[PDB]
Amino acid sequence: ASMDKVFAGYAARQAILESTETTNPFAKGIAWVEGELVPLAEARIPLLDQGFMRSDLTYDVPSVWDGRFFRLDDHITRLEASCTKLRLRLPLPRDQVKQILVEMVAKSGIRDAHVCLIVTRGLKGVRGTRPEDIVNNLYMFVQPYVWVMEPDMQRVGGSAVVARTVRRVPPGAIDPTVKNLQWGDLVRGMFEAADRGATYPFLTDGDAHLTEGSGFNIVLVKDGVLYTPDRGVLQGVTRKSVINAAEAFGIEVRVEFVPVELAYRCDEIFMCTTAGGIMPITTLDGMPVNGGQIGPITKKIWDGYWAMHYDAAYSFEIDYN
Amino acid sequence: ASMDKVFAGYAARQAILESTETTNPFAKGIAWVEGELVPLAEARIPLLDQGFMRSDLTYDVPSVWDGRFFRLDDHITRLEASCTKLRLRLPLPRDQVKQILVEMVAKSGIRDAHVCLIVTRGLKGVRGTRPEDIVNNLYMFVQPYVWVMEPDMQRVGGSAVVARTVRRVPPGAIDPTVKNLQWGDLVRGMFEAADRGATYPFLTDGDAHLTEGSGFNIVLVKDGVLYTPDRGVLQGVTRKSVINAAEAFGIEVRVEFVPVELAYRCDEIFMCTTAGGIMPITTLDGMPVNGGQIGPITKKIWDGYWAMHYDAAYSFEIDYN
Ligand SMILES: Cc1ncc(COP(=O)(O)O)c(C=O)c1O
Ligand SMILES: Cc1ncc(COP(=O)(O)O)c(C=O)c1O
Repeated sequence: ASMDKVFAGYAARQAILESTETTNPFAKGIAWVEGELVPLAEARIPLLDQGFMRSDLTYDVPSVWDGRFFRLDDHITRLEASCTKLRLRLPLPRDQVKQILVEMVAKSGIRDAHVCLIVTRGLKGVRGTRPEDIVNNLYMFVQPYVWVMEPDMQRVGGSAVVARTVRRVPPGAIDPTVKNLQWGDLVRGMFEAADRGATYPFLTDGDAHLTEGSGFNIVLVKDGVLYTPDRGVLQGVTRKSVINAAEAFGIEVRVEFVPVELAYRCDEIFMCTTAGGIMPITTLDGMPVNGGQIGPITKKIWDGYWAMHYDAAYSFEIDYN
Repeated sequence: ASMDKVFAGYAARQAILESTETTNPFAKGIAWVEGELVPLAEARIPLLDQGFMRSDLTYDVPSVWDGRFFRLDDHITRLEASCTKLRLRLPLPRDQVKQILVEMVAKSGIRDAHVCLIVTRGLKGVRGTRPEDIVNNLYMFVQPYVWVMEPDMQRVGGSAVVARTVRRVPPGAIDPTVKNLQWGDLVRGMFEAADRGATYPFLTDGDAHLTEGSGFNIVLVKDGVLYTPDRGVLQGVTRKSVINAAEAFGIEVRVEFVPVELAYRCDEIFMCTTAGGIMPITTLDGMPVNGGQIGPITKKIWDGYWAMHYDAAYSFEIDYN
């Protein structure tokens, strides 16, 4: 049980960061706009950027934990794959982007962070001018680590519903493997969950199978096997990490079509995402999940995920001086 | 045939406007941000606005022609309806908003313009925040009139394809009656049309029926009757004007499910939108539409639409002094 150790470390680092605020203007976050570094709350973008006027963009969000970047290359590679699918190009060389990110994290002093990169079409749409001519825009920022499930809730588990008033945008309309900020269905899902007295929405494909939630992938546990949707979802880096850990532990993972009915007969449920890690679900549609306690396989995955944050194969330490 | 006089009047007013670009800092557009007026190219918004970070917003675009606002009340009413659907509230009273828009157009000096109003959730998302704490943001701007089809192309008609690599987002994922900037499918359709040697994409509902395109509604003409999709599309104010004109002329309009097959067997096709008006389509999937000339019913609708811009029931004159 690593929860106590992981969360006590975070609480201690948070107190040190809070002490810095009156002396460090970047302690609450730092942004890169047009090559200049500014405090996050002061960052501004042009109103006419097509990332605002058509959400014509992609983004990605690696993280820093205890001063160690977690799987940064995997996130940059995914960002480049998303850009390719949208006919965008990352505006700076990949090695230069990584040094800028490390430099931003060091200036902020933040040890537990989310690091967001956004690539937009730019100030003009393609139809007026030839594509090579158009100029894509890049925005980057570092912020204190964000929780889809707060630490004290991970100790108990959260409540979820299978959404009935909304379903996930299908891949032949918007490709969910392209990480994006067009959250119309996901925001509807969050309002529905609150209306029904629960915290998290699980969205279907509108054809009796599960996809993904408002900012996380979904994993079901049944008879010692993990199940998680293949089509219709982001290929999450936390999900990839869950697969690495399960394979090291000898637990089978099936990435395939997951019927909605399995969610009502399984042994454990958890969500996974970079903004929070491994997040247990213990009631679904108001009913306890197999008794309502956090399950043994969820616990083993939770411990294994956080151990990977100190493994040289998945992380590297930032020099803050 | 009013095309000659409508287009020649626009050309004359445009020549006057462009002559003033070095003396009038607002001749290329004016924006309202946090109560301050600025040139449109200088307008900036906070990077953390949820209208950018989640496209959590709705927008509406009323127009000014020849110094006359067209159907402004209808646009404001639609924007209020979209806000109610998204649980957003317009920040200022409607009468105040109309007064600001008139002041901005008068300051700009622009006779022909598109006026854009955007309402966003705000700096913070609802979760973890007081409902009182949440504060919706308002952005407004006036820009020179935008043409989805330029005047010279309207004289001959444009080229369209029925999209095969993308379909429209369905209403149970994102409600298309809520005017929005989540254009992922619409942008895919624009790239597909260009790849196929055409300009305009017509998107299906992914169930063998037509919806709308990348910024316009779709109207088919067959045996003296107009057909236009009911479900899955924005309820356009130009489409409403088309219906008014058809009824005055004794032409039947059916607002209903429109099978994809009718597009290959109809007598005329046109698109309609506030950014351009009535836009004929004379090539579809590389084939002439019924001989390839602009049809007679399209021509009557074209003339009737522009005549409404001088009818006091649908328009009012702006005081530029
Ligand atoms: C829609 C969606 N699905 C899944 C995820 C989880 O992806 P990752 O583990 O790479 O953060 C996210 C993360 O933000 C997300 O927004
Ligand atoms: C998606 C979409 N459909 C239809 C329309 C036409 O609506 P209106 O005639 O009200 O401008 C627009 C206009 O911008 C649009 O963006």
